[PDB]
Amino acid sequence: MKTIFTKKQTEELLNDISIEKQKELFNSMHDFRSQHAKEARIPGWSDKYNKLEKKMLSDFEEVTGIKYDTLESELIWDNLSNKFLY
Ligand SMILES: [Zn+2]
Repeated sequence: MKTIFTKKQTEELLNDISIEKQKELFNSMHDFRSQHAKEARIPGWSDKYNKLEKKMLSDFEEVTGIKYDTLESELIWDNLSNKFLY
């Protein structure tokens, strides 16, 4: 679904935020997404999962200044994962 910012706006933001801050956000997204993959198809959400989720949300807001939402986060993830290698 359409995101709160355009695709072009999101690209241009990621041409402005520093590479080190982008990498920070990539790593916290990567850690969350990996844990989500382990728990996606089974009951419950572990305390570890919740901890990683909360970290990701906090880093998202710190690095981007954008109120967290799942769709704009996805669009940012796709851009970050294209650039960075865990
Ligand atoms: Zn689950």
